[PDB]
Amino acid sequence: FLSLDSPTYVLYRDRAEWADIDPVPQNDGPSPVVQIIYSEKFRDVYDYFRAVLQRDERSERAFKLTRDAIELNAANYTVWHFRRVLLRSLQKDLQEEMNYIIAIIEEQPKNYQVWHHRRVLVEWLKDPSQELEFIADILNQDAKNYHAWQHRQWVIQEFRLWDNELQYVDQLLKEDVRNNSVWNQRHFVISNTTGYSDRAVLEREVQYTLEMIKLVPHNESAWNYLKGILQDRGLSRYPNLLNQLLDLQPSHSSPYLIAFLVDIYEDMLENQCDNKEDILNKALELCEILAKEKDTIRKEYWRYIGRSLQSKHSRESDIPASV
Amino acid sequence: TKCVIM
Amino acid sequence: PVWSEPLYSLRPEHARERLQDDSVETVTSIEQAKVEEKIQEVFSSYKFNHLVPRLVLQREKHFHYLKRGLRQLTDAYECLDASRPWLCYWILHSLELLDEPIPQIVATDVCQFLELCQSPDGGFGGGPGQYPHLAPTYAAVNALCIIGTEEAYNVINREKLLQYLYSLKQPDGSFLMHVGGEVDVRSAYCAASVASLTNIITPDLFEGTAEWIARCQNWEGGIGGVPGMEAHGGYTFCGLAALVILKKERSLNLKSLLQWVTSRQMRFEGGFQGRCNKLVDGCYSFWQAGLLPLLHRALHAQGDPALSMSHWMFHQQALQEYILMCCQCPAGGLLDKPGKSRDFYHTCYCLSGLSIAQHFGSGAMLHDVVMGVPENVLQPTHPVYNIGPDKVIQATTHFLQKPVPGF
Ligand SMILES: CC(C)=CCC/C(C)=C/CC/C(C)=C/CONC(=O)CP(=O)(O)O
Repeated sequence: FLSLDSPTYVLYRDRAEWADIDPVPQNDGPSPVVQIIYSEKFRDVYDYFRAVLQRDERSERAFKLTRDAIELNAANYTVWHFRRVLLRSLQKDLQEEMNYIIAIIEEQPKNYQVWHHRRVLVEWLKDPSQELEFIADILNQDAKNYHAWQHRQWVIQEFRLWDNELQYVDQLLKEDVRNNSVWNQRHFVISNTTGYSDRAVLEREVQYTLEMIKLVPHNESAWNYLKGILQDRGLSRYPNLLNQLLDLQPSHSSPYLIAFLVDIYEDMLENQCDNKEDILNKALELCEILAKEKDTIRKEYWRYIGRSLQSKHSRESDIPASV
Repeated sequence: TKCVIM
Repeated sequence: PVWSEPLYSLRPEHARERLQDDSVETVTSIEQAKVEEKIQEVFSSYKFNHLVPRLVLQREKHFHYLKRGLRQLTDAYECLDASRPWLCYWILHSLELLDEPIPQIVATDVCQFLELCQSPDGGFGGGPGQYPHLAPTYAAVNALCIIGTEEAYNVINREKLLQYLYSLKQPDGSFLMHVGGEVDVRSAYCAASVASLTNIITPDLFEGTAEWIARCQNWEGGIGGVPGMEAHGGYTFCGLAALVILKKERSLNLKSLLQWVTSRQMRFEGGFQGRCNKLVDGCYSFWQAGLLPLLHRALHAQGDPALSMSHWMFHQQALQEYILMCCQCPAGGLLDKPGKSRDFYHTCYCLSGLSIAQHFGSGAMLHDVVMGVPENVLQPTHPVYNIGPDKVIQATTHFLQKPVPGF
């Protein structure tokens, strides 16, 4: 009807159709704190909203009013709630509402309320048909939108819409292999579909991850994934890895590589491997290269690791105080 | 300005 | 020596900490690059102006900014209309860190005000007449606690508060953020923070909550908002903290967690990022780094013998440097990074992060690191509630005198 940004927009106090209602001022008390000096428009709308809310007036005009309050401060959850109430009470068309919210999200995608609202709508309608494509478009603007991703996960899950996600993941990683959100998504998909125990899958993933590392050795995301998918089963459990990592050292080194190595040695020493001491030293040597040169920002962590490894894996660790 | 945590 | 640079970020070697894109450009790298180049200017500003760098925390400036904001705000703070308690907290805490006294006129007003924000059903809304919501409720409490007067304490309707918390509890252990609201790890933390402080925790209140939280820890080692989501400092903090209160830290793979958080500190920038492969940000100085003290406490409880006795597991010097050099607004207040505008949220947390970075304390052992002028030192802050440790103790004590609602 009358957009909040419309040049002909008129204050509610100057609206005839609202003459019967007495605006409710914000009760800030006698001597306010964190008092916001609201603009005219703002104060006006909420003054009126306060009223309808108080009266619990479940009217069409109230419905239209909410759109406005939202437009003013889309973070106002109370307004959102009341709007949902009205949607139910007034038996409003939910698809029409979808259109609305998708527009709103498009403009303020970094807000909690908006998403939760769309969630609820989809729930009510039990229709996810629009979701994926929609979310894609948002992600096409901010490939790291946390809210969007979360929503997407919820959707795919509640509606078992797994079929095309990995494909999507692949596309995004192509566009920006450094996108951590995508890496999380990929792990999300796989975990809930095939799982990682399926050796053919596990293998495939690792190949791919290494292949990615090779292309961009400094992309911390791939490394984190790699570690992420093998650690629980045990890094030592995969012997070829170590050797294979050592091979990249020349033309593909990074503090990430070095770090990983320590993790491997760490796990190896955990599962009592061959050459107990030889490994240990290789590890400490690294903790040092990292702490002193290759990764000083994390010096305190590195010192701790080496200290921990020393604390439980030096030839003297299992030897009694008297010997 | 907005409040990014709620 | 003479040629020796006392500032970590200015040292010539430090330049090697610049991003190596491997000649592969993606949006992630470009953005990081822009930031690094901008930060570089900041670091080199002393060199190009031909002046010896002096790291000064503009207390006076910040105080003025805070002082005023606590009373009134421009039409710009409109979208923060549903989050006023946060403002009270962000500011009060910031002052507390700066060691500025709270006039009893102020105090009482804040109280009355927050009272106006208290719902008849328990909990606090983001403004008078708004429905109660966990975030404003957490804020309201922390705020009232920083005050600590009997008046402040008596504002809180503990019975209703508890009821409220229950009305939000979910079967899977989680909590809504408010009636008809959404769910994520923040709710858990808020519910806990307030429940513990006010002494209203019942036997079943947090039934399964810990496990729910546990499920949020992901493959990265960090914690997402809800099971399956990317790890993020804010959520990670919320999770750990909540668990620390629930004394269930053990439910997590503290190792991967540790490794995750420590990797969040930007090598070149010194400050922390919220999630792997994203940009640095002042607020995380607390969100992320605040975890270290938590972890330290937890690991230590496990008799971890390798734990340092003088530092947190992150480059304290480098964090402090970042904060001081790039997150201060000349006119007062703190910020995300250079090029971004100040705001109370960042002011609150940048400071908190800073305090954390200067203050090491594990039982009897205590060791500070105060970069720049010694006047820069702040009041210590509690790693769980992010309020003066004294206020915590004061609060709990007072509330323990009360009986858990219902008995
Ligand atoms: C006690 C509370 C309310 C803690 C929450 C703290 C935080 C920091 C929550 C973050 C929520 C979030 C991830 C919102 C999504 O938008 N945020 C970003 O994208 C910021 P960045 O780029 O740094 O990740």
